[PDB]
Formats: sequence, C-alpha cells, structure tokens
Amino acid sequence: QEALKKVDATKAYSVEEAVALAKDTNIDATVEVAYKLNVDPKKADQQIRGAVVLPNAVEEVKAGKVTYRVDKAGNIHVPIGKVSFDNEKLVENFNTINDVLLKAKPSTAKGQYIKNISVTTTFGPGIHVDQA
RNA sequence: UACUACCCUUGUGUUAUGAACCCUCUAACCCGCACCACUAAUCGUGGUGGGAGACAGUGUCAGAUGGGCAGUUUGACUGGG
Ligand SMILES: [Mg+2]
Ligand SMILES: [Mg+2]
Ligand SMILES: [Mg+2]
Ligand SMILES: [Mg+2]
Ligand SMILES: [Mg+2]
Repeated sequence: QEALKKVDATKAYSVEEAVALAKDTNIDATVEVAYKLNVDPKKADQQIRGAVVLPNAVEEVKAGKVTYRVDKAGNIHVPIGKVSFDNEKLVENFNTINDVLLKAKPSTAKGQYIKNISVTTTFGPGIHVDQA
C-alpha cells in the first residue's frame, strides 16, 4: 500500500534518482518511461512511432527491441527493462529512449513538446521528472 | 480480465478568477424634507436628524422617434399655360 505513498509526487527526480527508487517501488517489474506530449495524437503527421533496442534479426528480435508509438491520448510510454537491471544501465536505457524520442521530433511542435514526463513499473507508482 | 501507472471522453466538487442578473448595505451623489448657526434672509453655505441611494442627475457614445424647428428641391417642348 505504502509504495504509492513513499514516492515524492511533489519533486522532479533526476534520471538517476528515478531509476534508483524504481528498484524499491516494486514490492519483478518492467520499468516504464512515459511522456505525455503537446502534439496532436489524432493526426497522421504526428503519429510518433518506432522501436529501439535496450542494450542492457538477433540485433533486434533478440537484443530486446521495445516498440514506442503514441496513442490517441497523447501518452507514449515504453518499457526500459526490469527493476533487477543495474541502475546506471537504466540511465543508459533512458538515454537511448530520450535521445531517440527527442530526435524523432515532429517539426511542427510547439514551444513545449513534453507536457508531462514520468516513470513507473509493472507495480511502480508515478515518478514525475523534469527532463534531466 | 488481476494489479501498476501514462492517461483520455463525460459530469460532481474545492479554490482562484472573469462576466451577466436579483436583492442587502451604507460611506459617494441627491432631497422645491425638518431643526440649529452664519442671520434681521422661504436664497445660499455648513452642522445634526430623516428619506432615498450607488439609482437618479450630469458628461461622452450609440439606437428609435421627431415638420416642434431649420435649410432646400419640386424638368423642358408647347399656336398662352
Ligand atoms: Mg416646484
Ligand atoms: Mg419646412
Ligand atoms: Mg441658399
Ligand atoms: Mg414651360
Ligand atoms: Mg398650348
């Protein structure tokens, strides 16, 4: 019950803090990056989509290719591996995800591109962050 | 299908805000209401009560009405016109 309470909903944890406490907030569980976007998810020009390997078709099918694709809700969220993975390796996984998602930008975006941003797991409560 | 969150439509609430509308207040404005003083003054200015009251009045802007008023128009040909 109290795993939903221990997490500091007020604070924007760093990537490192987030992946570290993701190990705790499980009571096994796949960690999950989540963006809520400023784009229009209901138009073809902004249907963000793709797939990328977690380093932590053997290069794709076996190496741990996780797919990302934004839903109609504007919420694109992707697995980045289990809580039993090393936390700096989770930082590397999120580096992969964040870099590829930011560099896959629809050029017609607005002043803000990420409305909200957070982490969860298969039993992870929300861990909101501020892109750093 | 459990459960975690990213959440999305729909409609309930708290709070902060913005408008419209009704009532209530009085402290602005007003009283060809009373009393006091200036003061011998049916003026006026103040003071004290009472009444109305953020209306009215006044200013600006706009719409309707407007011979009450004003300025003007109201052809030529043509066996007169
Ligand atoms: Mg009279
Ligand atoms: Mg006339
Ligand atoms: Mg003249
Ligand atoms: Mg004539
Ligand atoms: Mg004639």
